[PDB]
Amino acid sequence: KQFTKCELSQLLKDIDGYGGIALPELICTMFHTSGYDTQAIVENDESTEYGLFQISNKLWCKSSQVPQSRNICDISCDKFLDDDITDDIMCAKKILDIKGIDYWLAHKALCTEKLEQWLCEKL
Ligand SMILES: [Ca+2]
Repeated sequence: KQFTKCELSQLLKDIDGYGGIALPELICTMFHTSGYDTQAIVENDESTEYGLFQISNKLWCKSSQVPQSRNICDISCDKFLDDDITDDIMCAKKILDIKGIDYWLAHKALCTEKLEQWLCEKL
């Protein structure tokens, strides 16, 4: 499923401030990383990242590609490729707790300016 900005804003409203991250910053982050697509798959050399939150099999979920993964979110990675982002959010919260926003942004200055652009203005 490909969400719109305003759709995700409604779904994610309650996570605003979690780990000290503002909603617009998170929406910005998701745009850059998955384009708001629940089915996004990015394959790297030694790991794959899945879904809206681009959750990696290296540490976070169980996949046959990386048998030794710690599987911190205690879930099969296929769960991050469906249309229900509930479990995705559960795992993203763990990521925010442990790694923070730099899991996604890697210490780059992305999503630091004009954050109001990421708000839903339509309703
Ligand atoms: Ca899911």
